[PDB]
Amino acid sequence: HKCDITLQEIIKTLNSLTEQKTLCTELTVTDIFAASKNTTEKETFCRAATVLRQFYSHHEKDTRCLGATAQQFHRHKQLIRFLKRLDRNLWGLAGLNSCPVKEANQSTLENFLERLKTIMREKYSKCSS
Amino acid sequence: HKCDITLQEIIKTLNSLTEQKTLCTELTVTDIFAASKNTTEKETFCRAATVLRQFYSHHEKDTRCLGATAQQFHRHKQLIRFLKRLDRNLWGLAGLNSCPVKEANQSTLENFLERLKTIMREKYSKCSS
Repeated sequence: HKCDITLQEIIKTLNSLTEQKTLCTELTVTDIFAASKNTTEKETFCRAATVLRQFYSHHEKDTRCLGATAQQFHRHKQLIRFLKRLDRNLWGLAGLNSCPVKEANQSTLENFLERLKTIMREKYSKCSS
Repeated sequence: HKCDITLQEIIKTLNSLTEQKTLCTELTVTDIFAASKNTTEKETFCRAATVLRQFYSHHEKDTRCLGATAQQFHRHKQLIRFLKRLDRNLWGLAGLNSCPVKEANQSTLENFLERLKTIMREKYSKCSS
């Protein structure tokens, strides 16, 4: 769906995520953007979609993340709401469900998102520019 | 040359570069690691090799870079020595000379190098790990 508004949806959510830091946003994900190997737009998206289902699934209720304060619980709940909202959107654009995450280094989620954010602002320029 | 010591060569030079900041290391390069599209290890390397010949070639003698002080000229001269040393090494591993840099966003060189550094520490783990 190269140029659907789905991209803007992915984009407006990537900033709600990159704004709000939380306890867990320093946990790590397999840095799937550490290849050279190369994939195709569709699997980039499946691979990222995959990296994120893992994550939120493993940390929705992680003692290290839930928070103590009601500020903390709230940000956590938001973080997760948002990761599945991007998640939904990435698998929608993927339109493939096959995923062979292979890379090895890990990256904090915070950086993973920073990078999906760029790759995604770039798909966007290529759609108007 | 997937796993030749050429990788260690690329690696020991990527740190001499990421250590030393200079005036110019904030100039920009076409962020070739802003695709989804995907390429193959060989062209990743050609594309990066290409991005770097451009750069040093355009800034070896750039008034904004030469420096005023003898500390400044020295770092500049080093920066350039080093970019062609990585350059030589990337085109050697490439073993392709065809390059269609297409991406649009730009990234400071400093970040471009940060990222080549990772992709390269990862080729390395995959060669021993």
